[PDB]
Amino acid sequence: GYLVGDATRGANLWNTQTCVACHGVDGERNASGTPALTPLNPNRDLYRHSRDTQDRALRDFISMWMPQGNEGSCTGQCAADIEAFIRTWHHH
Ligand code: HEC
Ligand code: NA
Repeated sequence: GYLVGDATRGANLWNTQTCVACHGVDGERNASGTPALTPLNPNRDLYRHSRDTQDRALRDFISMWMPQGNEGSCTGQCAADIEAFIRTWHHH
């Protein structure tokens, strides 16, 4: 049925699936202290990529659209886990 995302695993996949390169550690900053190349707002109810035709759940946005340039590399449980991780950011 509906996969259950694990935020702790998503914190690791954030790096290994290369999200960190474009979005920094937290959608705001890089480890180096410079601003992220592309911000990521972790608090939208739904996400609509500029090339999409409808709003998506965060995990489905990730499956379809990210990492940009190699979108098929994170789907399914990867996408669920990273969704869960991103939804922890407003507790930062
Ligand atoms: C640079 C090569 C990127 C990599 C690697 C990843 N993302 Fe990305 N992301 C990138 C761009 C240019 C954009 C904008 C897309 C558009 O609408 O044209 C995004 C957007 C996101 C968002 C939405 C952010 C928002 O504030 O609405 C999310 C949630 C997102 N990206 C997630 C994400 C994840 C989980 C990645 C690793 C699997 C990832 N991105 C990689 C550029 C790049
Ligand atoms: Na994907």
